[PDB]
Amino acid sequence: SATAGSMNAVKDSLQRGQSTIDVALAAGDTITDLLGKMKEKALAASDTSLNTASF
Amino acid sequence: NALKSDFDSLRDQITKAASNAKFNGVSIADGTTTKLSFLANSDGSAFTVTAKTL
Repeated sequence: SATAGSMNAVKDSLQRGQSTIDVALAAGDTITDLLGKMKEKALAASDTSLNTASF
Repeated sequence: NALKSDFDSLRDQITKAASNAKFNGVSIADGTTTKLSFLANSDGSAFTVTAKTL
């Protein structure tokens, strides 16, 4: 009975880990969007035909 | 004298027309650069366009 009643802490820790991973996935979505925008910016910057102000 | 004067005037107009051929500060024909390279793919490969001085 004590062994069966000790499982609630394991369930709580598993839910806390799921919540932490979910917050990390939200931050990862934001980071990948920013990385793609930086991709487009560096690719536009590679062109030689731009004037200095656009660079 | 009149023909050589008209000739010199047209020769100066050629200089001015060549000088004004810019697009947003860059020109492929005024002779300030050897070539312009433009993007051709997502990895940054150039699309070379050799300059033709006028």
